[PDB]
Amino acid sequence: TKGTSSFGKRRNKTHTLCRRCGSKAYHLQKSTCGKCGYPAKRKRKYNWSAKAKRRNTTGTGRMRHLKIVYRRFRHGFREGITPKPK
Amino acid sequence: GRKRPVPKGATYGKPVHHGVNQLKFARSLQSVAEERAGRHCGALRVLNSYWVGEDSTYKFFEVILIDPFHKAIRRNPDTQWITKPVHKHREMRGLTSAGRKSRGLGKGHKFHHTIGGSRRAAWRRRNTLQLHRYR
Amino acid sequence: FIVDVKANKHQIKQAVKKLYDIDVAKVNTLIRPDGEKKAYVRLAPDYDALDVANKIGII
Amino acid sequence: AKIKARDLRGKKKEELLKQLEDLKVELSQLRVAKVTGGAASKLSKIRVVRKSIARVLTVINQTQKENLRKFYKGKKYKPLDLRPKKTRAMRRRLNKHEENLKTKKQQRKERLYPLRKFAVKA
Amino acid sequence: MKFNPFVTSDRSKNRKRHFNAPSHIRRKIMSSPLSKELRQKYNVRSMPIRKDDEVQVVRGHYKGQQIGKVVQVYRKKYVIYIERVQREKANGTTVHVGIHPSKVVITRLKLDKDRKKILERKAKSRQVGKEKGK
Amino acid sequence: TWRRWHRRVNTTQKRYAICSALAASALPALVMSKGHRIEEVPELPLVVEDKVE
Amino acid sequence: SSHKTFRIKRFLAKKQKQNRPIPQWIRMKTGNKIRYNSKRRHWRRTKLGL
Amino acid sequence: APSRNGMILKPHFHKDWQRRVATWFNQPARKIRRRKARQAKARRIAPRPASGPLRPVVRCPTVRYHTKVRAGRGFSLEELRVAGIHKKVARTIGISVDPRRRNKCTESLQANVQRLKEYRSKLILFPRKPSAPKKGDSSAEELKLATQLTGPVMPIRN
RNA sequence: CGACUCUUAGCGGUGGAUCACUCGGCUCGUGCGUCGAUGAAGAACGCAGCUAGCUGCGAGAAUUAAUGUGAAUUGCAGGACACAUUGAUCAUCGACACUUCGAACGCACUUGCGGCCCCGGGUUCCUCCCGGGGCUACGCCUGUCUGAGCGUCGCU
RNA sequence: GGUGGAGCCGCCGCAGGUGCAGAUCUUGGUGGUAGUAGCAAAUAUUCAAACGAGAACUUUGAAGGCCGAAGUGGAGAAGGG
RNA sequence: UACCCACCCGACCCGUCUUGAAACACGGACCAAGGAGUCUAACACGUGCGCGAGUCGGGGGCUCGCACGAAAGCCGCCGUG
RNA sequence: UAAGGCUAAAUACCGGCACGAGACCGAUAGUCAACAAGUACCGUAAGGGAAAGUUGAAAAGAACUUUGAAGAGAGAGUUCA
RNA sequence: CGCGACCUCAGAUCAGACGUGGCGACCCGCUGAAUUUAAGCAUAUUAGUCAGCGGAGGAGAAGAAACUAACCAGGAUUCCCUCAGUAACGGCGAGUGAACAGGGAAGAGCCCAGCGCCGAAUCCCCGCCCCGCGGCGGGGCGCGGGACAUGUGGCGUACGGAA
Ligand SMILES: [Mg+2]
Ligand SMILES: [Mg+2]
Ligand SMILES: [Mg+2]
Ligand SMILES: [Mg+2]
Ligand SMILES: [Mg+2]
Ligand SMILES: [Mg+2]
Ligand SMILES: [Mg+2]
Ligand SMILES: [Mg+2]
Ligand SMILES: [Mg+2]
Ligand SMILES: [Mg+2]
Ligand SMILES: [Mg+2]
Ligand SMILES: [Mg+2]
Ligand SMILES: [Mg+2]
Ligand SMILES: [Mg+2]
Ligand SMILES: [Mg+2]
Ligand SMILES: [Mg+2]
Ligand SMILES: [Mg+2]
Ligand SMILES: [Mg+2]
Ligand SMILES: [Mg+2]
Ligand SMILES: [Mg+2]
Ligand SMILES: [Mg+2]
Ligand SMILES: [Mg+2]
Ligand SMILES: [Mg+2]
Ligand SMILES: [Mg+2]
Ligand SMILES: [Mg+2]
Ligand SMILES: [Mg+2]
Ligand SMILES: [Mg+2]
Ligand SMILES: [Mg+2]
Ligand SMILES: [Mg+2]
Ligand SMILES: [Mg+2]
Repeated sequence: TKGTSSFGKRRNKTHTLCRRCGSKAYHLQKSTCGKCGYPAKRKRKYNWSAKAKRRNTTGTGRMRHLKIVYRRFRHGFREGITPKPK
Repeated sequence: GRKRPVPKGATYGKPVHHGVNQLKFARSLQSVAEERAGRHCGALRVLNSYWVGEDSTYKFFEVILIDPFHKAIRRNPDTQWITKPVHKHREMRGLTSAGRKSRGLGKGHKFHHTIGGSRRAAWRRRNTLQLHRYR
Repeated sequence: FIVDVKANKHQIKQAVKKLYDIDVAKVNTLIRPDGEKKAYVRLAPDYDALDVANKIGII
Repeated sequence: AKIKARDLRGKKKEELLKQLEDLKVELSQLRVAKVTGGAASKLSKIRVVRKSIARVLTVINQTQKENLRKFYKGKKYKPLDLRPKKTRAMRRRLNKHEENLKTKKQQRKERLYPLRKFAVKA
Repeated sequence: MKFNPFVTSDRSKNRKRHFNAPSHIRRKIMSSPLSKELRQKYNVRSMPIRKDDEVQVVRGHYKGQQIGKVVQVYRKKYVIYIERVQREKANGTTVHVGIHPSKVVITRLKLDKDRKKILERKAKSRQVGKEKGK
Repeated sequence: TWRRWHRRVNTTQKRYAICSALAASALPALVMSKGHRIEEVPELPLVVEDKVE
Repeated sequence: SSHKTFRIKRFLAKKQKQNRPIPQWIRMKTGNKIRYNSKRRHWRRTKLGL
Repeated sequence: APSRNGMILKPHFHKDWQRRVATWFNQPARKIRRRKARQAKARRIAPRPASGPLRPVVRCPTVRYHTKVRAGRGFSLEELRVAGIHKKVARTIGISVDPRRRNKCTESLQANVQRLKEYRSKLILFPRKPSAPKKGDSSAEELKLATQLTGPVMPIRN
């Protein structure tokens, strides 16, 4: 009865949604995520499976601070100046 | 000393690799002190350290730290070389007086490993084929 | 009313009042399955809904 | 009839807020019209109005901030918004006195022993 | 031969820089030549085509001498939409047919403040190259 | 990537490779027999004035 | 569940709106490759991200 | 498994050559990266021996090598008080100062002194300012040259 | 010629090889070497007139002002405008903006609980109460204020 | 010969990830089996009308039946959404 | 020569391991497509070409935005080995 | 000449931005990914993780008659096809 | 049964700074196997490698000898060639296994502490003005603070330096 008859009483949840990752891996009991690991200040990235690294690195997201950095550099990082008007 | 941090004896694998009690840290204790003081005051940048006192169970290392961002240091030259972002935690890389002794550099017929930049960048050079273009 | 989802009742009340120069007996909010907050607003008895519908343009 | 940034730029702050609040109202009604059929004519405007709210609100925060960075211009101790946002490394680069400073010992050497110019063999 | 590295020459890379070029650029691309009369009068070889410019088809099924006026410009399909240039569909509903600028000749430019200054500045560049070669 | 792509010749080998190429840049037999359409050409080691530079 | 949180409610709200077909007019866009949605869910088969 | 006459061979590929192989398809672009330095440096320091400062005659060490001679690091100190050149001045005058050489013999001392004496004589000290006073060599010996010395200054031939 | 069957052929499908293309890879070079508490990287949710997805953006949300550019935009609508006009669109971007998590910062993560400052209504500080704005996370440096100590003294 | 619709080959050289029947080889497809196994747990359906292009299968009525209040009855949790 | 058919003689199903396979050994329904001695270093002999008590090759230099060029040319380098 | 300390340059660069090229692969190859690709889907989770390019030149993408409940057809029409 | 210096040490939502995550090829500390290899095998090797962990930048480390040498001597670092797959290590076996000289790329050197000299010659933070303000800085003027005598500035640092 460890199959079908037990693929049966599966009501109650271990994992839920992480507020840092986004993934469905909050351990409710341990209150550590185990995709990023939450209370742990630092992300659990991991040199370890390079596959799971290249699923969430600088690049994959939006880069909404970042993508306009490299803009600003290209052209030279100036500020508080506006092009000559008409 | 240092103690192989493994569940019981259980240094799995071959009987060379098969120890735990009697074995020593690579670095010195002074450099650990520098480590941990520079690691408290992450703002501050570690310089270097004396000895103050010892016991059978500890050693008391007193450590010199600096604010890179006292104007009393940005503005005076000589001192304004810590400010620069290269030197961010000198003690974690092993650039301190004490911290460098572990790396085992010098000139001469003993500082032969570490005859590139450093211990590692010796062999990076030696365990490579220079496979030229043009053979 | 559909309402901005961070709205409280005393915000929805001092909204609906401010605008359709109305006055409000009580507000009563839910969140539609869709995330849109509804809020159905009872207007004081002196004062009619079926008129203030045609003012705000609905009907 | 576009509420251009021409005609706002040089106007009083309180006047803009009325014209904003004119548009805000007007937008709210265009949402109603959307639900109550309305007309294609109205269902375009809803974009023009939205954006015209920007055309306005821009000018408000523009002209505020232009103004606001004119008090503390000159004052030393000024707020973060206005402090110059290059890059963290870059705002912790040395000052531009604090590298072209030289120790007086060194100046004394730069004076007594500067580098000549010279070609040779002639 | 090309030379300047800092330019491409790659079967693919400028095949790409085609049906990904923005409407900004497509103007320059969507240019057609001027007829001998204008090419004489004005000292300009070819112009960017514009909505209401009069045009003669030169190649294509229905080439001719009929000067039709341009109607609109798919800069998306990246192709122009002219006047009696049209076909009858199954229902009678006439639909215009696409033609390039490149397969068409301008017979009357629709002039303007902004378009004149180009005609000046192209003709000034032409003559500066001939005066420089001189 | 570390296939031995490029190769090797002795200077002398590849100097007297040029000899043999140049010596046969005369001899209309060999030059024609590359389909080098030399029939109305006046002479074969074809020298020209230095106006041409 | 009938006792939801908000965070869970905000999910399903989103997910719910993500099921609707494709507007027919899309299929007339100049350069399509799109004919049917192809990320559709059904409660019974494929069981949410939960 | 050897078979019938070869060498032994301890080829050392039991480690991991594979990961850390440097191929050299930089070589020629590097050649050029370099070119542009040699090039640029010269155009920057316009009148100044392109090769670098003057550097001393010097004997190779170990017993086999004896009979050879070199550009050494820099001229000694003992060497200079003799030529009458101040060590901190020398460094500005394109004269290379090692200050770390034990001078043992009068042979290689005067040999190497003559190079400084030689240098002085064929050196056009280009004056601090245009309207400048003593020791800078005259506007004739000044017009004549813009000449970078291509190749090693006063090259040391055995 | 009875039907089935096999072979071959004449054609109908099924399948999707082959070929032919190719806005993608791969490899190799060159230039530069781009983060953050002023608040990153990462996630959540939302935003189009008709829009699910990708992509783009952020309640000022299929963008903001400006400068070139210089007539489109478009699947369909709808539009202003006066195309003698920052004047459609696009690129650039430098002008302003930055929903929610997050090193995520008042405390916790339920989405609740607060503290302390201001400004509306309420009051007429009367306190709530209702409305609005600013702070409040840990470490540590220089400085300041307030202190503690049968530590070392001094004067009483 | 037909169809196909855009590119191709001969010699002299040079260069390969180079020639399949096999590896319970890899992927995709397709047969025979074969119109074969099979659509068997709870005793149960029948008539009439409606609706409908089309009705054993829907609906309404009528009739026969079952669950049979420790239920196939009426409400909830977690889960489901 | 090939298609069908007809006859007369011959005739076991390939692959493989195997002293011995048609095997009452194993793989193998059929078809498409993919698919297995590759590169590098080091030797060694055999051979081809250059020069020859030398001969080289780099790594360096001098000659390019390369279109061809990341080529070719040249260097008391040329021998520091 | 230690027990104090700094530093350009050559030097390294499968991450980034930005480019240039090839004896390359050419959609079961080439990166997992030519496209809604780290997408769909699976696992509680670490993680696992696909398939799928091509009308024509132009939608000119069958108007209209007709059979057919409708799916489908026959004419017709479009097309160099 | 006080008040006052200092020393140590607290508290401040104090004034002003700053630290923390990520990225992570290259870069630096450490840590650290086993497959594997030896026809086993534990010695050895894989290999100070992967994971783990820590740390940096436009490059990283190192660097101005407690070096090299045995010459008739050279002369910071790193890098490429070369030494050279050599000196040695090893159930001297599998493997391992560097260096010194030369040539070449590049090539720059310098700073502290102490000994002493010099009315702390110093340094920090306020207030008022003069210029400067989209990398917060000069100029002046203030019995406006404070560190510093347990020691702040100049010369000086060994190649000599001071006098
Ligand atoms: Mg000094
Ligand atoms: Mg189910
Ligand atoms: Mg040189
Ligand atoms: Mg396929
Ligand atoms: Mg195919
Ligand atoms: Mg006391
Ligand atoms: Mg090939
Ligand atoms: Mg095949
Ligand atoms: Mg019963
Ligand atoms: Mg019920
Ligand atoms: Mg056997
Ligand atoms: Mg048998
Ligand atoms: Mg078997
Ligand atoms: Mg030292
Ligand atoms: Mg250092
Ligand atoms: Mg450094
Ligand atoms: Mg395919
Ligand atoms: Mg593929
Ligand atoms: Mg096909
Ligand atoms: Mg195909
Ligand atoms: Mg055809
Ligand atoms: Mg960090
Ligand atoms: Mg074995
Ligand atoms: Mg073994
Ligand atoms: Mg074993
Ligand atoms: Mg071992
Ligand atoms: Mg080892
Ligand atoms: Mg080893
Ligand atoms: Mg590792
Ligand atoms: Mg050395």
